[PDB]
Amino acid sequence: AIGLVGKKCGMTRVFTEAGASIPVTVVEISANRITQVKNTDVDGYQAIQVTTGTRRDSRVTAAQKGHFAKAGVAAGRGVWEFRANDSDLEGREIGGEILADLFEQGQMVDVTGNSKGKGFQGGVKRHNFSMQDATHGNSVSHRAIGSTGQNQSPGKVFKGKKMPGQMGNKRVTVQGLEVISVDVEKGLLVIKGAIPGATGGDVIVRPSVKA
Amino acid sequence: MKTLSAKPAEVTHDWFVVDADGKTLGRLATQIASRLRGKHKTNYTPHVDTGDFIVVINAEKIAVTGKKAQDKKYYRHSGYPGGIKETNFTKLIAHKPEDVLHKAVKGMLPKGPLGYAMIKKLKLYAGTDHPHEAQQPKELDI
Amino acid sequence: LWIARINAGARLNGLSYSRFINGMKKANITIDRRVLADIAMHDAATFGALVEKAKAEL
Amino acid sequence: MKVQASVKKICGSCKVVRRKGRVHIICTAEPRHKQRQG
Amino acid sequence: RVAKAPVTLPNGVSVTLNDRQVEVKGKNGNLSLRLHDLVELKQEDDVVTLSPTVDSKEAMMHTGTIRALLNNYVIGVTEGFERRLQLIGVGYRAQATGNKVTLNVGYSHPVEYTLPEGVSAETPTQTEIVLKSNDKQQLGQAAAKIRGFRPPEPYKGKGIRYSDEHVIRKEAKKK
RNA sequence: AACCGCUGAAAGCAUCUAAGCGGGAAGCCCACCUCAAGAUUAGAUUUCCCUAAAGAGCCGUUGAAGACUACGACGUUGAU
RNA sequence: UCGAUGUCGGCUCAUCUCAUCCUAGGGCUGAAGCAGGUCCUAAGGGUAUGGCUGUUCGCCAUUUAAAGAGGUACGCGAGCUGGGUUUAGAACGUCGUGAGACAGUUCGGUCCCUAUCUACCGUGGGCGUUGGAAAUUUGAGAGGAUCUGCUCCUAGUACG
RNA sequence: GAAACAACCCAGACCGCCAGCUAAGGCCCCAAAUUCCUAGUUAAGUGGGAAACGAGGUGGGAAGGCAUAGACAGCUAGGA
Repeated sequence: AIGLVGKKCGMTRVFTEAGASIPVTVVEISANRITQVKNTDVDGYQAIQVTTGTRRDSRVTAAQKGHFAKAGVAAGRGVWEFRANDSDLEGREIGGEILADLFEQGQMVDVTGNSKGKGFQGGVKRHNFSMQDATHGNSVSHRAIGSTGQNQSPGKVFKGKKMPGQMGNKRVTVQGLEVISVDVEKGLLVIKGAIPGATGGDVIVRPSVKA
Repeated sequence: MKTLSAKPAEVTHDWFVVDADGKTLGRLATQIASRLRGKHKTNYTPHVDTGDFIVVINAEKIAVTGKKAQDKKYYRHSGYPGGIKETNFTKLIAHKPEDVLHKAVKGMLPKGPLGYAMIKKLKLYAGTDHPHEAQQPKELDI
Repeated sequence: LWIARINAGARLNGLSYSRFINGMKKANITIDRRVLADIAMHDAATFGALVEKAKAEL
Repeated sequence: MKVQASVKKICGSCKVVRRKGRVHIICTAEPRHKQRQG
Repeated sequence: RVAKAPVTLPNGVSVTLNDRQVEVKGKNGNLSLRLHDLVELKQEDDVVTLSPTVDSKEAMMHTGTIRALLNNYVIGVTEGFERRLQLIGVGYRAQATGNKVTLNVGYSHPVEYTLPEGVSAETPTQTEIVLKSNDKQQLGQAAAKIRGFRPPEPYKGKGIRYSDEHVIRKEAKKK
């Protein structure tokens, strides 16, 4: 149930010999150093804590510097934790190594990332609200919300009403994506799909939960 | 001569254990509610908490009579339209055993800042053990 | 307030308030509930002796 | 079955049985005689 | 009437009551039933006479079922029970291999059924299942569960049916 | 749930039910995704620091982050 | 309620009920199969586009698994519209001597408000969380989502 | 007092009291006062909405018909 953290490198295509174009995305997979192994006895639950990337020393706090030093690993750009089980905590020891070898070609994986942020967005784009008449006497409410409720009964707006607000820039998971190719010497992970976020953003890849 | 209050600095709360194994839910909740309010004390004043700390063990073993285990319904509204939920006494006792007795007692107390303070002294646990041996609570069959 | 204080005091040693007031009435004891609640809350020995006089009367 | 406010035995091979506080009619002779009060 | 009738114990069988838990032992096996808390069980010379605690309609109604269930255990351990199933159909056939019986009635897949622990099935021919068990309850459920895969049809009689079960027959294409 | 049971008495029979044992729906509770300890019951683990420390902020260069914020990166030991 | 609670319809955006339209599970059937008919359970989702008319509706065309019945100030004009109704102009028919009138018709005819509180959608600041700090997190709970066609095969088999 | 409730029930406020008795209504907790006593009924949370009509729920009361010249039910045989 454990995965790895990567960085979105952009999209491309993979051509099959039969003459099909596969829309793929490239995920750079640096070393995932294991910074802590949490178990049911010390933490109440089993998980693996990993780090990847690098940070300069001036940008690493003393508390983090000691957290990494106990593991014996270099400070990464972030710290991510994967919920595991007894079978997953087999060869995973403190300061260990997690490469792209975790995945094999043809395996369905779950990729999570932060979506591109659109900022404040109206109901038309945020919630697929129908636009109102561009002509036919329509006043200054072309992309307006329309009605937001009923009359005196209930005399309020219900909670969860679809309205303008912040769009994107949220955690989003795409399921059922195939691993097109794995290359570990160069830290490659080619995956079929779209992978929420922009180029350069951190993405987490885990084995698919649907199965 | 005047009728004096309890002077919170001068009041002390005593610790007791109630083993809620097989006792009727409401017949016990009234007893706990009175003790949390401090109605058994001669210096009881309704604006000072003169109650006691009650530790309840075996909160999952509390009993209801009749057909109430399958028919007592616990509704709650989440705050969203159509957000009304329901659960049974037996389904709630199997998911949150302390919540059955905590909920009976809460409705039997005053509903206000002092009421919130005196339910904070009800330390109820599902099982035969409680983490309050430091307070040395005395056994109380109530 | 007095009745609740008296009820707690009587129940500490013996009977309830409803049986306490009946006992005081049968013993021709005129002590008001104001004074009784002050005895209960401030001198438990006297209230213990006072309950006994009501308890022997019923 | 027929689920109605009046359930009564029809032919003579019908039984009045109550299960779960509810009155049924069961017939070993005619399956369309099956009734339930409700 | 049922409750007052004593249960006669044959030579092989023996009944022991240990903490409100009747244990019936004999030649076929060991059966046990929970004695209701409103019924007392007393023993005499090779007979079991069980009576209610208090003389009430509810206690006389629960001692009638303990008498009946225990009498089934006595006979069910003395010589056991046996239920017969019949398959009617052009291709309806069943085969019993151990505790698992497979039957091919009309589906796009043979259905596999595993017998409850305590019931055994043997099929002499391919369209007739014979079930044997100690307790009548587990035998009856095993037969009801096999028969529920394809209950008998009212137009041709096809489907698993009990032996000596009256199957209602309806006429197709009437006017 | 409706519905169908097994064994079974009240009620010598019968009976899904009274004791006991089953099957059974896109419905309920989980399971999936997102948020979530202001869950004031404010939880847990790993480190770091305490004669202004550990850090955080201001400021600056800024960003597929963004109304302002917040969030992310960097500030010469540097590709912001 | 007349020191003012804006009328019908449309648009936009909904929320709930179940007396269920589809899908799901069943009993009976004058249930062979395929299709149905009734009644029980079931509200999780889903539940068209047009021509006509101001229309809601209704008729019709073509679909669809289905084109549900309702409540919500006959939901929703400080969200939009303004076709009808219902001002002032004008005309026809009709009534009136007439000024005029018509749940008769016809052509035409100003829709204001920068949001304080509640509510809701987002996004912050403060303080608290038994010294402080950097991170990682458990999950009491909350929300989202929940639809369905067709083809092949079983098998032209069961049934007829 | 009737949850809240001009018109219902109890009762007619001169003022003050940290005195007592009661009315209607009440006495497990919110919330003052009985987890009071005696004999029963209900198993429906009826109590704490709703009828014709239906049912083998359960308790009680006046009578009856049949019965060890074997009554009711079951099973066997006949039912011409």
